[PDB]
Amino acid sequence: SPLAAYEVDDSTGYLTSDVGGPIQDQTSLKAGIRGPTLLEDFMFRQKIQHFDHERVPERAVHARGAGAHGTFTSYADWSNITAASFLNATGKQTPVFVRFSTVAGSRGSADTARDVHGFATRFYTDEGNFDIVGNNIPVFFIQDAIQFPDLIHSVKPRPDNEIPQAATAHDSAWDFFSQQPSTMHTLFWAMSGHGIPRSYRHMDGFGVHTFRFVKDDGSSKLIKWHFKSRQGKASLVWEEAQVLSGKNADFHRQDLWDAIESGNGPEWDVCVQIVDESQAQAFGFDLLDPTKIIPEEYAPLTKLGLLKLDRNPTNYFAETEQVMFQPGHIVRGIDFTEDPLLQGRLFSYLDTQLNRNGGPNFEQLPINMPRVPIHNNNRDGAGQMFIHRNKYPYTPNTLNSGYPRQANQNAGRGFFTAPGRTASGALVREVSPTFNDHWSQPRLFFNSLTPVEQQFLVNAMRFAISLVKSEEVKKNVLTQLNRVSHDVAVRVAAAIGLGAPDADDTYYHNNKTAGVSIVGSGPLPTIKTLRVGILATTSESSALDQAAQLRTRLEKDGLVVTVVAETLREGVDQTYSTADATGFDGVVVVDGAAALFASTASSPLFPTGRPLQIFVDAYRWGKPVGVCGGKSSEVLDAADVPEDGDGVYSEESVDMFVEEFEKGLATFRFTDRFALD
Amino acid sequence: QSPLAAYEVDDSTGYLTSDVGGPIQDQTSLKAGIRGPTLLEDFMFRQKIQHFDHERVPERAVHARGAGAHGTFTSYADWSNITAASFLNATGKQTPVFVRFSTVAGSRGSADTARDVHGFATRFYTDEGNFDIVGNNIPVFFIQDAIQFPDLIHSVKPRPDNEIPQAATAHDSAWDFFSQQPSTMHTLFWAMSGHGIPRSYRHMDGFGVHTFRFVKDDGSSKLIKWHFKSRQGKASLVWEEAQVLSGKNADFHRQDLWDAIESGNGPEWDVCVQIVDESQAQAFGFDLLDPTKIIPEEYAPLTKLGLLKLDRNPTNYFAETEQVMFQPGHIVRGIDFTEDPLLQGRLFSYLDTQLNRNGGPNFEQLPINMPRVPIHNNNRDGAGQMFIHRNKYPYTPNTLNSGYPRQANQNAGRGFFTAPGRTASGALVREVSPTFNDHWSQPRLFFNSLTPVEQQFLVNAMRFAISLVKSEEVKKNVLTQLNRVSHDVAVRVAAAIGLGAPDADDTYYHNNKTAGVSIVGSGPLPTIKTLRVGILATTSESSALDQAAQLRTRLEKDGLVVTVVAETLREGVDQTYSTADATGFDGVVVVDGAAALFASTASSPLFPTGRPLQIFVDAYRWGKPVGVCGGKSSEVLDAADVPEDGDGVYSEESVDMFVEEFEKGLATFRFTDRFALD
Amino acid sequence: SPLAAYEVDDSTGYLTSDVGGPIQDQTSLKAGIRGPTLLEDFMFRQKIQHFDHERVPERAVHARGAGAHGTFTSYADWSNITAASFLNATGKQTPVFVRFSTVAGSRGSADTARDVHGFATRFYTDEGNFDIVGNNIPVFFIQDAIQFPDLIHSVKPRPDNEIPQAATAHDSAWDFFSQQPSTMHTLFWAMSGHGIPRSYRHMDGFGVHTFRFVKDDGSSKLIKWHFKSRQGKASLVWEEAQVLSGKNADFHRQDLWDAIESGNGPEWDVCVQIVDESQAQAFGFDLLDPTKIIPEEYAPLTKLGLLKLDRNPTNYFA
Ligand code: HEM
Ligand code: HEM
Ligand code: HEM
Ligand SMILES: [Ca+2]
Ligand SMILES: [Ca+2]
Ligand SMILES: [Ca+2]
Ligand SMILES: [Ca+2]
Ligand SMILES: [Ca+2]
Ligand SMILES: [Ca+2]
Ligand SMILES: [Ca+2]
Repeated sequence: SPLAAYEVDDSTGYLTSDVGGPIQDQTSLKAGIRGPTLLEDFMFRQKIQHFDHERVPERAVHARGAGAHGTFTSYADWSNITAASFLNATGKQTPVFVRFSTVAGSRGSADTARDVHGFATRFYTDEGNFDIVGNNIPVFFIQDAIQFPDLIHSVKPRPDNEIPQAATAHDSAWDFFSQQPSTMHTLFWAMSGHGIPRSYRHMDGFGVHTFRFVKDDGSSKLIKWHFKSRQGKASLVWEEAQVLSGKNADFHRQDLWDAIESGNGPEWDVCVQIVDESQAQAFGFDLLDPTKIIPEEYAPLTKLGLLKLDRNPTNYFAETEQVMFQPGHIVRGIDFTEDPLLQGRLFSYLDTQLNRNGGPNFEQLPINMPRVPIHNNNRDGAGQMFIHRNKYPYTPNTLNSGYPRQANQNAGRGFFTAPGRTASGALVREVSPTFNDHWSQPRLFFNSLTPVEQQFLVNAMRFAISLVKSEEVKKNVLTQLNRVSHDVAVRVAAAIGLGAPDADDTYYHNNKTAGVSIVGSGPLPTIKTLRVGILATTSESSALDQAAQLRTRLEKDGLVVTVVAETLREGVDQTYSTADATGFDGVVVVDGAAALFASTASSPLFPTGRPLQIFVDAYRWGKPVGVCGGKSSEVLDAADVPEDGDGVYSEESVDMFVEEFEKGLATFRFTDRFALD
Repeated sequence: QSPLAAYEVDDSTGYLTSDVGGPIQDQTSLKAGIRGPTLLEDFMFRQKIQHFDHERVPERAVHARGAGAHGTFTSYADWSNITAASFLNATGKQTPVFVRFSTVAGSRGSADTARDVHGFATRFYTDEGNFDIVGNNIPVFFIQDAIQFPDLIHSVKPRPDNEIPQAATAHDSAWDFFSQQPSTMHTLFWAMSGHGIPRSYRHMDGFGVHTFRFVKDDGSSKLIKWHFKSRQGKASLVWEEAQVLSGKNADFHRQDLWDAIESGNGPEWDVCVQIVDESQAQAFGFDLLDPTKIIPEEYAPLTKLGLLKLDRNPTNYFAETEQVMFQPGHIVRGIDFTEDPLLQGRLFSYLDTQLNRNGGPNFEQLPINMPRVPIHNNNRDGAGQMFIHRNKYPYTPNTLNSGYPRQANQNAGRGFFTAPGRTASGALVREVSPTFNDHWSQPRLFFNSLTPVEQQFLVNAMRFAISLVKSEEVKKNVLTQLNRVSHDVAVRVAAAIGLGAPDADDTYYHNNKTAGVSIVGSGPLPTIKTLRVGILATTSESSALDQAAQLRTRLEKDGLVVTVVAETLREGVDQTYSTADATGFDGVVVVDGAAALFASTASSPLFPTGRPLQIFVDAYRWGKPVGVCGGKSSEVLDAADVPEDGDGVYSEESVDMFVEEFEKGLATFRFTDRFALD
Repeated sequence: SPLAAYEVDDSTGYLTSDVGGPIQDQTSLKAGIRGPTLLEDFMFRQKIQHFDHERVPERAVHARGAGAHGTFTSYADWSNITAASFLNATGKQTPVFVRFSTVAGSRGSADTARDVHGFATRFYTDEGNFDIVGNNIPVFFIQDAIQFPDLIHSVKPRPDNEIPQAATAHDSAWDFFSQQPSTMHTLFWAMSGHGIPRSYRHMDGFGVHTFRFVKDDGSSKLIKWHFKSRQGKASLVWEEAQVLSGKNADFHRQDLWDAIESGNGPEWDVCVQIVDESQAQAFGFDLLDPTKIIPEEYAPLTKLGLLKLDRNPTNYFA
């Protein structure tokens, strides 16, 4: 409804051309009933021309994504730290649109690739659109925007054959990573569970760069943006993510869409670290360096307000595909820093919309329009929608009484550059030596994961680097990993038949920081929307009765229940043929269905062994699993699952089963099922 | 104008903002120190300059030079008896219009008063969809098949090695094409007449050119020609006037239209048709599918359908005039195409060319292109998509959107439908109908139907144009074609270029004439409102200014645009001699108090030597009503070598008597006895 | 001939599609001799699509202009003041392309409007393309690039009716000039004969901005570019310019084209003023200010080499 003024209703009426002439569109005009098609058929040509021209260029990066409408609510009057109008009163509401994405894949690539993820937020503020174009990882691969095409060429498919679409699993990517050691920190994040988040709702957003908050009095503070998920942090496991990339390439957009439709619209606390201008070089690194975090121990998070996504788009193309974010969409109360990565982005996002939109009036697209008046002397250009009344669009003028008026620090609530900002020195294409430690923070991150988490990251690196054909690249990779951790280099090297180089302890240390572990972030604060697959059978009325009883008690607590059986009927959502363990956060077998789990079981209605495969996959990927009804050992023995296993449930009582199982869904993953080196 | 009103942006108050509503400045770049380099992070600089860098769109492939205005069409009757068309279905029914007038060959910025064919494109924003009649001021076209359009247009546009010259009809390639493609002769004769240099957009007619069909709700059809007949009357420039006006005021026609509308003198046309039976396609001595032919009015009279009035200027020229995208494909139920091969191919071109101009497929969403009725269709996405479509099942046939939108056809939904009587029979051919082969009779009919002096103006336009052709061989080929229309024309043209005309070839010669194609013959203007009177005065004689004031009052009440001219501006003086020229006026009056300025000793640092007399003598030589108000009128006329007995020369002591006579002169408009004949 | 590798010859042969299929292009394919045109007529659609898409956007400024090929010849080894390879040896030749232009008018506006004029030179150097994008007047209207759209909106036609095409003869232009006094120096040049030059060949070219010459040792000097006409300076008179705008809108492009075809290819001495970094504020104004000239009495011209235009284009558009 925030874009209701642009909506077109086709629930009634006769087909028209784009100029409102009623027409047909089902049969071409022909010279006789078996004749050739006539050039004078305007109905044909106008419809096919539109179809022919439907597609626009995909985004150069973050081509794969999904968006939703929502509201931002301020917790306070933040005048004391920023002039930003959207933050100036307790409870002040501002409409938002968010797009989540992967980075490397083209617009049809699977959601559950291993990748960095985007988290872009537009605030339609009463002083203009403000965009925070962030990622789910707080540090970037590179220290200077000029290097972005080198990064993205190296991670994107090899340009002779456009193979492979596995961003982190080919020679060219590891060549870049190993020759550009700045990459180590973001690389360690991408090789962790942060590279395969369970959903958009179960990851954070980060501005990455230091920005400024600027008060009306002109004073400034340095800030980092942190959008902290109220759903909690969760990952897939790789073995799961690969299958899910085939069974459901749309998994993350469907999870978000379903959460909003079910009234479970995801929430983030929008937070900042605030530090003084004097602390730019005080934390043992440069706040202008986007490869570095400020440990929460040095600067705590201040909660500014609530971000809630609660409305799906009406038309995906018009809203999600066409949304054009820019870090240059800035408001009074915010300013840039001399982060050489941020500095260059400001150019890129204004320029790239010419490519996507095919013309300069992209801010006039409904999704890009602000919610306040526009007063400027911008004119003409392809696709001009506005009819400007002012016939003297120049400053300075008298013929339009000197309107529009210049807005600045002192008049018209103008944007203004933080007036304490200076530059001094040579005009240089030189890197600050303050940027030169590429390895300490990667080690900080690694140090801050749990032992099983550390194993998962080593395993992601073993997987990816084992696919690199070049022996010289694999050696260069072990040289860089070794500068972060000798142990990581030895464990990765073991997988690929190379020796790790000798320990180089220059950057080694045992410092740790809170808030970067997924496994370590404890049970989820809510299980609403989590997916329970109930494996039943049509062959036993009592199996369906057990399933209906389990459904009622699970749905009461807001879980999404799928009853699976051989065929569809009342109370069965999916067939075994379409069901998979990647479809569920937990799997329950009703003991009336135990016959389906025998090695002997066979049906033309589903692939050999499908019922037991769903159970075994779910167990092996660490999910809560169990048998409800009391007769558990036929199913558990066929699955090779121990009855006494953590996150393995066997109860006769539906009530006791669900109370135990719901604890399992909160735990989310049972990490004792994964081997350690 | 719902879509146009909704998109209007008022900047009469407020602080400068970005396109996303963030208040900003735009006067100083952000720099690393007061004498420092400009910063990349200056988003205010880049958004403003990016917009500026992208302001321009491709000009139209043809008709690039033009001007537009809003108005209203009012039907005179319920025309159900001849057409299903909803805009014509009731007495007094009003439909908003937008019209764009144009030249053909010139680029943007080329002068209005080039010798050229002119566009007259009319959009009817009807209650059953937008209906465009994309016409010209000349009722016949150069060529008989749309596939030839790039050949014609390459030949008339500047030579592509050096892009010289801008003069469409005055270079080798144009005459090469005309002489090798004899279909061109009829349109060529029109463009070489006064129709090539109209006095204004308001003083020319509009023509559909092609035969179209009127289709009734019973499926029956008739063949029609569109004629928009000026209520201002037909009038031309003279060539030497046009050439000077091209330099003094390249915006003459757009300014004339703008000024007429602002003054409450919005131009009008009777929208008319010739209506003939399908059985008459080949009855009139030529093929109605041939766009090089008119139906003589003597064979098929004009029926007045309604009133076209232009009465509102655009708010933003670029957004409305430059972006308006006309299409003969914009047709409504009750109208149908014919198998005219020129029309047939147009239908493809205008849909395709808007992709070039707009840079994307959503050009019908621009406010000027939008309809005034709801749009229901399954067209989706594309660059610049401005709609948010609620229907998530945009396919036919569907159940998931309850089968909407519904198909519209002859039976239901007031669907467009092809005239059900239309058939095709025969081989699939790239062959020209032999019924199209007479390229010379109608050019001769047109030539025959002009007055003797009008024939001289046409001979003289060809003498001018053909004399600039460098190729002797192209000039000979031209005489060969002209000779097939009229031996006399070929003899008279040949004299100017030092060649002999070929021997008479009487195959296509005849003495038939037709009413309604002559300008010189069309009689006095039915109104003199908007016509321009230059009063030549002096600041050096209070009596000269009083005379000019008394004339101004007396002429302005009759709706004439009066310019008092003197050495310097003051109260009552609109213009200096320095900026004034005879091309700025329809009539020129000298007040006898100004007599002293019309001598040969003359001279002022405030205007070129001889300017005041040059304005009067140019006015006389170009056929305009000219006169002296005073009583020493005797004298000044002698200075100018202008005879007092002269038709359209005035000489009256009384202001009241001077004006009465002078105003008859303005209606006569041109005094053609001032032009030498062969 | 410097672009000979890209030339297409149609002095012989049979008509083909863009993919080399021999075709015809004079009659549409119809369902019978008096029939409607067929959609399957690919000869028609490929030809008319090309025609329909011939036009590109005109330049936002300097839309009206004309170009020619030529040669630049260095008079010396300029190592002493610049590392620039095209200046590194006596007699070193570099191909050039030059375009001359007005500023305000659209691409079919008369050459002889009163206006500033463009003089844009490309040196196709052995160390890359070097462009000097200059005007025939050495000073600009405005002191900051962010003001360009204000200047150009004010001098271009009024945007309600696109009237008038006379850059310097309407309210908005004079409103801008009177509110933005920086415009006075360029305005005086545009109101002199410099606003209506006799030809592109009878005007000079100016870089306008102070640039730097940088030696291979890293030392720098401040320079102004001055292209000095070997044909001499000449103007029209205004009344003449106005008539010529109607009688021959192509007058300057024709003058240039004819001079080249007659073997009178126009020449300029490419010159610089060279001053020290320390003199940025020494001449009574700031060298960073593009509304100011360095008087020749303060800094004489140095001749660097010869610019000669001697070859017309083959295809104007391309
Ligand atoms: C901190 C580093 C970065 C972050 C967090 C980031 C984030 C993002 C995100 C989230 C998107 C997708 C926005 C959407 O969903 O529509 C995006 C797109 C894009 N980014 Fe960045 N980015 C970063 C660095 C860069 C750099 C250094 C460049 C270029 C120099 C760049 C150029 C682009 C381009 C061209 C697009 C496509 C934008 C569009 O089509 O609208 N990014 N980025
Ligand atoms: C009876 C013959 C014709 C008439 C009366 C005619 C009339 C016109 C008019 C008045 C315009 C200007 C519309 C405006 O003001 O925006 C125009 C534009 C155009 N015409 Fe035609 N025309 C004719 C034949 C053709 C043919 C045969 C072709 C191509 C095969 C053609 C292609 C075009 C194109 C490409 C444009 C530019 C359209 C645009 O950019 O909107 N015309 N024509
Ligand atoms: C000393 C000041 C300037 C001079 C001498 C100058 C000169 C020129 C010339 C000669 C051209 C035409 C080049 C050609 O023949 O193709 C041109 C085009 C252009 N100028 Fe400038 N100019 C100046 C300042 C500016 C400024 C301040 C801006 C914008 C911030 C600007 C933007 C442009 C644009 C957009 C074009 C069209 C370029 C193209 O389409 O290729 N100019 N200028
Ligand atoms: Ca590779
Ligand atoms: Ca994990
Ligand atoms: Ca494009
Ligand atoms: Ca020629
Ligand atoms: Ca039909
Ligand atoms: Ca003005
Ligand atoms: Ca002079």
